[PDB]
Amino acid sequence: FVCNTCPEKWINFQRKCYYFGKGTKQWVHARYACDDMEGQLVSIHSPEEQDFLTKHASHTGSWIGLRNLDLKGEFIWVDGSHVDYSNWAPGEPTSRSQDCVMMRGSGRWNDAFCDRKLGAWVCDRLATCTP
Amino acid sequence: FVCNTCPEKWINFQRKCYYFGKGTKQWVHARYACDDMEGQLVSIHSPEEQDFLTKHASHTGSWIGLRNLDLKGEFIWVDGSHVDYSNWAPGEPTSRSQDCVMMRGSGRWNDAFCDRKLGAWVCDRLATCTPP
Amino acid sequence: GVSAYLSRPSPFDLFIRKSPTITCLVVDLAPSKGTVQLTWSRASGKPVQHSTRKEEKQRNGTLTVTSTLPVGTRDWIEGETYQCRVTHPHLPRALMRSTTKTSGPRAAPEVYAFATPEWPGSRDKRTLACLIQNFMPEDISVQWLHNEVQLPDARHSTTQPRKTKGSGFFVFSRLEVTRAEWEQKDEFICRAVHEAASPSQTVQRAVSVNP
Amino acid sequence: VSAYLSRPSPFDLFIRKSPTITCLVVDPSKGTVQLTWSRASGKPVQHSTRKEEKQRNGTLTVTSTLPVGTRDWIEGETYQCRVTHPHLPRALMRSTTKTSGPRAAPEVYAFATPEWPGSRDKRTLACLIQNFMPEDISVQWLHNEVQLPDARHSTTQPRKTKGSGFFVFSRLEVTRAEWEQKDEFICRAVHEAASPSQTVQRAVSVNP
Ligand SMILES: *[C@@H]1O[C@H](CO)[C@@H](O[C@@H]2O[C@H](CO)[C@@H](O[C@@H]3O[C@H](CO[C@H]4O[C@H](CO)[C@@H](O)[C@H](O)[C@@H]4O)[C@@H](O)[C@H](O[C@H]4O[C@H](CO)[C@@H](O)[C@H](O)[C@@H]4O)[C@@H]3O)[C@H](O)[C@H]2NC(C)=O)[C@H](O)[C@H]1NC(C)=O
Ligand SMILES: *[C@@H]1O[C@H](CO)[C@@H](O[C@@H]2O[C@H](CO)[C@@H](O[C@@H]3O[C@H](CO[C@H]4O[C@H](CO)[C@@H](O)[C@H](O)[C@@H]4O)[C@@H](O)[C@H](O[C@H]4O[C@H](CO)[C@@H](O)[C@H](O)[C@@H]4O)[C@@H]3O)[C@H](O)[C@H]2NC(C)=O)[C@H](O)[C@H]1NC(C)=O
Repeated sequence: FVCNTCPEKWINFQRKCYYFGKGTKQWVHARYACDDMEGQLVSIHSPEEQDFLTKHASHTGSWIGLRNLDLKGEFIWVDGSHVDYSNWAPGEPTSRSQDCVMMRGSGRWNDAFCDRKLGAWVCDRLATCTP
Repeated sequence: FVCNTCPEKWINFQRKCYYFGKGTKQWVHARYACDDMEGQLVSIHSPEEQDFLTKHASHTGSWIGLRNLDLKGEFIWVDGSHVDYSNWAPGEPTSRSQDCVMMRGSGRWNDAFCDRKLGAWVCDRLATCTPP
Repeated sequence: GVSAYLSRPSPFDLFIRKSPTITCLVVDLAPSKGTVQLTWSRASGKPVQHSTRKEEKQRNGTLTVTSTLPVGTRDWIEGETYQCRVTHPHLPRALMRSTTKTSGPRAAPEVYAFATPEWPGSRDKRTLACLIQNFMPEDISVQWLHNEVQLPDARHSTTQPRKTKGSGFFVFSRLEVTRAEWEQKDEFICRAVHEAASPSQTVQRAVSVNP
Repeated sequence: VSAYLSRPSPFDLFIRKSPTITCLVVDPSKGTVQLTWSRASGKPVQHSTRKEEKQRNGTLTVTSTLPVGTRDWIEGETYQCRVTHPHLPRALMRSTTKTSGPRAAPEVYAFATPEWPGSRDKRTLACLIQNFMPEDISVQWLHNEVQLPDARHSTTQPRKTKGSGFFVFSRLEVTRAEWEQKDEFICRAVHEAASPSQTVQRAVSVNP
């Protein structure tokens, strides 16, 4: 069984498939948009996955699936898994507040306010297997 | 020298002159009305003075010149003089609001709120003397 | 005349109880026939959970109607905007109110509890005061405890959040206590639930009547 | 457009002996927002000071401060304020007079906060003034027997108690140089029913 089949307007990479959406949306509105497309906000756990995303991501700025429940204090992905691999920008994670994570055109991660309106977001779902 | 001459609509008694006004007015508005008539709110210092007032006062209720600066808490007349003679009603002076003084139809004094609207007030001024 | 107000959920209901609720209060100073009608909508366009409408006629002669809408814990914290449309038949314009999470800097609150001495004529009753200061944003939950169990909300009075000389906010809490209360247990806890409070959104201080 | 008419502070009424009532009108097109002053008596009024300032949010704020008589206010005189504007449809009227009802002396209690980590050279002083009626009260802070500026402290709005009285809280931040000079801070309260001479005060000390 091979996992490579992916839907229309989505791009394949490894055991996942990825969608790169365009339009003015907040972090929460991007999360709802991913659920509407039968997926969730992108979760990065390997440097190979990050490298693929940088090649297709918006040069302006994109939203990712990393956040904190505020009750926790530590960053936890939308799927539930903890942070094992971290590609933070110099000085990040910023403690200006004490928040959400966005991906720059360079591929580095930076802390941003949830109400901030970005023109890009990345959706992710598991790739369907072939007999 | 004799002090008995008094103006029109005013009544004479001893060395003073007295006016008995009719109309809806608060304690402060009665005080201003007294000044407008070249007098001041009534000041009682003798039982003879009180006896004359009861005979001419309104049966409903009238305003007098007794008050307190709030800073004192002590009752002092509008002219400035202290209380020597007291004709308070049973229980009065009350400490309900811990106020101003009004005269009943009976002649006795009772505490009342300043904003209370009464239909009567008493003005008083020194009677003009006549040549010897 | 008419006015509409839309509230945010209390940090106790948001962080501790894990069931947050937002209330839309509409004070109709000239009640009339028909009804007001309170529409609920999200900025996303997604459906809303069932709201509880509560209409009471006050002693002054005004109708007070409150619609308490339940919201998602993760949905509120993540920055979802909740809108409320109010449409009276005796009104030209439809009043719209919108509320969302206050996105800005964070500061942990500083709790200080105090006990008043015995005043002449007041022996069987004493007053307990609490100062909860330097915290941001303004949203805070102030609670009083006796025998490790919470005291009713009507028993105490908490001030509106006012800005401090620095950057934070300050709130005062007043709780009157009976002789039977301090004699059973001479300890009164003042709890404070806040967004930035650590650990687990709780900052509290104990106080005693004559220790 | 909204209009508000205030009462004088017990400090200006009882201590300073020069009370003043302010009419605040929060609007701003042709800002000829005239403020007429009149007594219920009809007697003339003393000269009012008009103060118009344009706020950062884009609204014009105009205040008219009218001086009133100490004996005239206490005795129950009603002071009226007529507000007129060209774009306004009907003239707004506001009236204020002395709150005539029961009296209660305030209960003053002062407190000092302990040292908080990161806050050594600065401490916070709190004071609770309770069980007084009517709601009008003047709260002041003193150091070295002389009064401190009003901007230095913050006093809460009068809220009702569980009984009959009212309560107010006062917050004052103090520097290290202040307590080291003299370790005594007085909390003065000026109220209608306060005895003797409208003054009720309590002293507090940073680490006594
Ligand atoms: C007839 O009598 C009734 C009372 O019986 C009066 O009704 C009150 O009216 C005022 C003003 O309209 C109401 O005050 C407002 O309350 C809002 C909500 O407060 C609480 O709401 C819930 C409690 O269920 C809590 O979750 C929440 O945390 C609050 O504790 C506030 O949001 C309002 O504030 C806004 O307006 C003020 C200015 O008015 C601004 O300064 C603020 O910044 C803010 O924008 C406001 O304080 C009050 O709640 C009403 N009482 C009741 C019981 O409903 C009538 O007004 C009165 N009629 C007349 C003619 O006087
Ligand atoms: C643009 O920004 C400005 C501020 O820069 C805002 O203006 C404020 O507006 C509010 C509401 O209109 C004003 O609040 C009112 O203040 C009155 C007076 O308070 C003090 O007045 C003098 C100080 O000079 C003192 O002598 C006095 O003791 C007070 O300390 C109050 O009387 C008002 O309260 C009335 O309503 C409440 C219910 O809401 C009742 O409980 C009261 O009994 C009373 O009837 C009120 O609180 C405030 O003063 C204004 N600020 C300034 C600096 O003028 C604008 O509103 C803002 N624009 C927008 C669109 O938000």
